[PDB]
Amino acid sequence: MEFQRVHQQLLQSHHLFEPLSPVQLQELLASSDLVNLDKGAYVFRQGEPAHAFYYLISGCVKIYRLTPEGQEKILEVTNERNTFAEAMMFMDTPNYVATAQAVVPSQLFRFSNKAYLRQLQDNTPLALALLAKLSTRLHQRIDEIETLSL
Amino acid sequence: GSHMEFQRVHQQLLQSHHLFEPLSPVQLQELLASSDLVNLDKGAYVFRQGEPAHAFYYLISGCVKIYRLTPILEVTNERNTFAEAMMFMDTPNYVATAQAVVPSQLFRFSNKAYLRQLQDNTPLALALLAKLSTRLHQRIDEIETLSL
Repeated sequence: MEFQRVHQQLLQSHHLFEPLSPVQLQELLASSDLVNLDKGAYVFRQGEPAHAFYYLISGCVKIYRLTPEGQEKILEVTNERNTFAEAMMFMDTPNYVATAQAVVPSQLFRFSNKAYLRQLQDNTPLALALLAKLSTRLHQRIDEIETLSL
Repeated sequence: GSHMEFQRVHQQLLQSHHLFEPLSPVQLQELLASSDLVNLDKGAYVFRQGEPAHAFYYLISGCVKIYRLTPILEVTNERNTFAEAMMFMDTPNYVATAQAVVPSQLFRFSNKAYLRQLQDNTPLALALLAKLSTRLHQRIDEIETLSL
């Protein structure tokens, strides 16, 4: 059962899991899936139901939308020990808006949106942190600021 | 106070709005200790574009028009708040002008005291996250990252 110690250890450094207590982190890991991928394999495809975000244990993932004429528009390249797709929880959209593909053999933790948000419901510090993040992401929207209400 | 005139008078009204309804008795008390009721004449300014942002408002009666300047935003309906978005953007000064266009009555609330309460209120922090979520539900074909 030693593996829980080492995984708590690397995850606790990351800002998405940091404000979580040891107890909450354990519970999040308990509902996660381990995901193994070859180079070229998809983590998820654009238009698929978005129910999970990912921590990249090892490897490298590119994120892009394919256009009507076949070409990739690239969103990001994610390096190991980083998360991706967590923004999906705070979009009013059912489906992944991009595709994520491993560019080398990779290994991930897939965390449920629903399980993470369950922890959030009893972690005010974490809620406030995400509120700060969402807020910076919606202040690069301060050229066409349409309202000062919520 | 002690009678706590202010909260006992105004709590029923405020508790009908989503920004204050989740606040516990004590949290509402602490918010209100730093709140005021303001009567504005036709055409006076609640605040001006470019002015420091230390308060947000609830329009009780009357009419407030909110608009930006040029190199057109919203007519605040009675029973609605405004300027609460200033708490959740990184600029410390107001980004627009609010002017009463008839004799208006408003609540003026301290941003500092409000954010203080938010620090101990997860249901409120969640509800604000859902409100920001609907705003981020812009970036239509304009989404540039899936990270936060």
